[PDB]
Amino acid sequence: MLEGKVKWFNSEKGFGFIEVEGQDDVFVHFSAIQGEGFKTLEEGQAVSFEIVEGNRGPQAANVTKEA
Repeated sequence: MLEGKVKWFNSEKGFGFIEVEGQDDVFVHFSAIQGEGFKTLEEGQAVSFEIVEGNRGPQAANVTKEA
């Protein structure tokens, strides 16, 4: 897994970006968010995740919020 920080997220629209030092930022859609409750994220949140790339390019997957 990769580790990152939520750079920003639009709760109403349900997407945003994960910052990772070193690599480019990673687009994250709310469907990638793991766990219970309403799928959303806050700026600066610690997350673990994977990058998945199909014909639309890379985006986050398997996003878990961490302490």
